[PDB]
Amino acid sequence: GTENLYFQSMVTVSRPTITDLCLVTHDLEASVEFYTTKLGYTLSSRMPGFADFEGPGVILALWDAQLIRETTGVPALAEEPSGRTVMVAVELSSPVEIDTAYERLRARGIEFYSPPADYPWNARCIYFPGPCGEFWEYFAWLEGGKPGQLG
Amino acid sequence: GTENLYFQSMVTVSRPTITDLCLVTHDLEASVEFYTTKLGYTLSSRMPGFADFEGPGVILALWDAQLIRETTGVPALAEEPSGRTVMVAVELSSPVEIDTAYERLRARGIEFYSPPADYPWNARCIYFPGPCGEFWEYFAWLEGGKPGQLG
Repeated sequence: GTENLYFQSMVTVSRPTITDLCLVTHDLEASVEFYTTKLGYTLSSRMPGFADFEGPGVILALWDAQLIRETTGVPALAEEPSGRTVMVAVELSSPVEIDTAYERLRARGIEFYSPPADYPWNARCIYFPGPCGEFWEYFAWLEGGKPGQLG
Repeated sequence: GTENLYFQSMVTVSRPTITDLCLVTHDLEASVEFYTTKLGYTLSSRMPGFADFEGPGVILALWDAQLIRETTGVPALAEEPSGRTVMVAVELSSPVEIDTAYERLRARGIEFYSPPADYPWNARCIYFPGPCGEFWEYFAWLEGGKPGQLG
């Protein structure tokens, strides 16, 4: 009984809490320009080849690929990727808000892969590329909410 | 005065709130195995070529590259990337906790680029690749805290 309590303690894997999402850039200043002027992020800090933005929530950051290689030895992508590498998703509170966001973002020069549409996973979504190989999704659940939830 | 209040309303860019981080995978089941068994994430939902994990905080998700292309037209990377494409960062509460996390993770088969070290940006960090082109950073600030903060 006591040994079991010890066993349970030792084998539990504690899940980490992601605090910062750091995109790999090849042109920091152009990236900073995009997230600030197009998406409304505010600069919080700067270091060599690095900038990040204010919270709340996950901290969005940018770090030059060459600097990552040189300072950490992590082999960050040498050049701009040949396709999209990661997705950053923003849940909105209603499908109709998606169309509003689309028009505001499009007016600021955001280029979308398609106009707003309903998708087979029960969400209304829009998708756009950012300058660090990522794409962004704004989504809102249609009636019935999120499908596929496990029980 | 009234016109100015209207102007300020219209030109403010509202910053989005990232709710989900979705990695692009080429082998969903192997990815699911990594995040669950090595990092302690728990499955929350599944859809075709898709799985995500339980909160709190940002929701970690995985989505097959081929399915993204087919269902959204977003040109997700065709194959495994030639280098690291994005960084997921986990802030810990002290430098000494970094060395503890390193030993626990290493014991579970996480492969690190280097053992724990102090870096020139005033943090003690460890870095490891994941199966979706990303790498992970666990970091904790040394005495004096985060450098480069803007005023």
